[PDB]
Amino acid sequence: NTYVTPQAFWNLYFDFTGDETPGYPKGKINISQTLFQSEMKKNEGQLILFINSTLYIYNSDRQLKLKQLMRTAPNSGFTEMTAISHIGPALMYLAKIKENGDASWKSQMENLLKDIQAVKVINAQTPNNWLEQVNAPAWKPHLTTIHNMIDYACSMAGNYMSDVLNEKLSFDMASLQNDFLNGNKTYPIPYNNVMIGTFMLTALQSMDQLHSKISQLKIDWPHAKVIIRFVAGSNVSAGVSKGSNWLVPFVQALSNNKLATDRIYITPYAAVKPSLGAQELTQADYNYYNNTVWGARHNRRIIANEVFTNITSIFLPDRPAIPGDYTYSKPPKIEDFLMRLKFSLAEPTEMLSNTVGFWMAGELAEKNWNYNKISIPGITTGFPEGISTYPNNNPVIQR
Amino acid sequence: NTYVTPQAFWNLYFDFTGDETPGYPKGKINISQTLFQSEMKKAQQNEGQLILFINSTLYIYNSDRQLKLKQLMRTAPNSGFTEMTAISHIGPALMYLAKIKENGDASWKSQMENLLKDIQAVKVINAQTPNNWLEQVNAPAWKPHLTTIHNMIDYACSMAGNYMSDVLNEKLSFDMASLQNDFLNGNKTYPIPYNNVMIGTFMLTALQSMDQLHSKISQLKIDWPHAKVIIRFVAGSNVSAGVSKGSNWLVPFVQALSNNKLATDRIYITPYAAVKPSLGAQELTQADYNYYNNTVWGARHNRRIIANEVFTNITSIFLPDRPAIPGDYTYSKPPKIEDFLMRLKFSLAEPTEMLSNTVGFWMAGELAEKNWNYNKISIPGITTGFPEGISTYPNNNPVIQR
Ligand SMILES: [Cl-]
Ligand SMILES: [Cl-]
Ligand SMILES: [Cl-]
Repeated sequence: NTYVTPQAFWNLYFDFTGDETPGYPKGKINISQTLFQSEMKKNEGQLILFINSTLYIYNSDRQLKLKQLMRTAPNSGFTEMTAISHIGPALMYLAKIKENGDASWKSQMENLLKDIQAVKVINAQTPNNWLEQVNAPAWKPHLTTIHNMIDYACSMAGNYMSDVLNEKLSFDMASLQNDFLNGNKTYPIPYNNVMIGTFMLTALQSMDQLHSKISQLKIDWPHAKVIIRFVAGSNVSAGVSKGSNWLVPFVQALSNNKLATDRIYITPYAAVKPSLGAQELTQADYNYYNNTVWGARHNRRIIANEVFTNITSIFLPDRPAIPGDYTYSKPPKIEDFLMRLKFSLAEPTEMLSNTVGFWMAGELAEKNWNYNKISIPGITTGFPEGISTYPNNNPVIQR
Repeated sequence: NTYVTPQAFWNLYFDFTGDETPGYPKGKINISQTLFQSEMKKAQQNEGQLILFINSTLYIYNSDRQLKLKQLMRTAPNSGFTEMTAISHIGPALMYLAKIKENGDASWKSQMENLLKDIQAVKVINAQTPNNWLEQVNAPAWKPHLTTIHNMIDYACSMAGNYMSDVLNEKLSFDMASLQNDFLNGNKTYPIPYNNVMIGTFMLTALQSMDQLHSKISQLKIDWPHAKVIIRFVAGSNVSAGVSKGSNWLVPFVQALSNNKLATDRIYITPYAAVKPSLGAQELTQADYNYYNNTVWGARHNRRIIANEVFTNITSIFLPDRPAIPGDYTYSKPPKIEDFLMRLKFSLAEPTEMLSNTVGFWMAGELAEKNWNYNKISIPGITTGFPEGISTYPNNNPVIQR
């Protein structure tokens, strides 16, 4: 076919849109561009940008106020906390490896037990205990509990693995759940509680570090502009909707609910501009995020509602309240977070941090970031009836 | 701080995960890797076609990394897209001009003068005979309604043109409210609302785009139960839309193509997937193929399998899809034009939505019901939805008086 679109059609097309497309006529200012420039002419806020793994905060004068990496610090206690948490999933994986008839489960569990014994010893080191050296102010009220818990965890998991390898217990998905994950006569606090406790401390550390930094900027929250284009490493399908990104309730918490949720836009296809991260954003890069990205989403919402008043408005629901959410259950159950962990792993839309992210953001908001008043499931709450905290003197690992 | 994580903790950490992370000890086989290895003796394989909606184009690649199909789902050159979208966009353009005026920017007058000039040029080119653009464009799905389509663009130009003329000649007021009452809802001279032109034009755009793909994909041998669908589709500058299945009509459209033989869990919306260099080439590089097939598609699918097969002691959660709303095929068996207007308002206000969601969900369902036979389908804003007393768009429409 030799058919060619008449020029009159392109001229009319380019009158409203196409300004970012190659082929757009050089020199033209279309109706969309006029709109995002008219808004500027006739108290402008901060630009909060979660782009990839970094946070960027820029003021009205295009000056950098904060550049923070969302990546976990080497002195945060993340690796330490996560290593203990992962003992549950590791044992689950080993039960599956056994079911598939792969004998490597025995050698992997032997090494896992050996490495847990080395952790028990290092955790018991005094003075200059690793826990006293970690940068986590929010944990300070519970340092003794955190110590006893890692000790309890190593003792429980170690002696459980020992019993499996010495054939005192059976090994399968069912046995693992009843003999270890749910607890036993010697170790009555379920390992399920240790998994949730450790995750919770990791969420609390991450959120406390961010609140400490963002608080010192004295942001005028009612006028803030929030852009979320956050990528969780290789999870290219997660946190692209507000119900599946705990950064949304977390930012609300930071603002003390003074920032309207409609001022928060998840823009996964927004460009990563060249001057992003510089002390000064270029006017072109600033106008891009402020007007082209944030402004366009905000203006469309206003124009549609102000012009189409004769057309009935549709409202779609948010995702339902599910286990792990702050409001779902009070007090929360440990099983609630286990359910959320499974859901977060299976669902492409979810991040593993959603397991506790939504809960901890709500708790910190409710308790106004006061460490002495917050409850931490798996650390301060969720103990079996009759138990108040993790025991101090725990049996040695018998190999 | 001089703090160093104790080695015992790293050793324990690396026993289960970290195999993809830099810093992972050379030679180690962790528990995740053993599970992966053991499951392979018994996960995701190499067979099945890669169906990739990346930016504006659909790419289909076979197991042998060979290109089977490359089609633009929007902005296809000389396809009726630009022509039809240009007319659809007159409504939003005028809405934007009303806001520019409210903000006290006088540039609305010069932008409207030019908009009116360009609508007059389109009216004339649309009236050309013989060799009318509509008779030349490869749009076989439109063939049953060519006369109606012609009269509608003529009507649209005449209505919008004379409306803008009246505003600039101060015969009418111009604001959000006035625009709705005097133009979008219709007027004494032009009784068919411009709202109907917006639905009609959007409908034809959806129909053309979906028909062109069906014609191309039909000629291919696709093993739908084993297909691997990746959606990283971007509706131009709308950087926040179609990032969830309920806000992307490509999801039901692909289900329709598969004749519901493709499982919805095999469809992943991956907005952060990279646009690889050999994408669009006759042959995808082994690195680029392994990226989309294993790094992108495979990992999402493997995590469903790991959760269900390994976390069997944890109760599963089910979340329903979004409810049916006006503009969905499943919503109203005979659809009302009011439904599409409601969906147009919703699509334009909500950052999660694309304007193509106004009709996309409906047209995918209608086409599927009639087994893609466009001679059997009804088209709201073209064949139906006219004000009481009107059957179609008028033929002789007043000239644009500047
Ligand atoms: Cl980054
Ligand atoms: Cl539908
Ligand atoms: Cl009708």
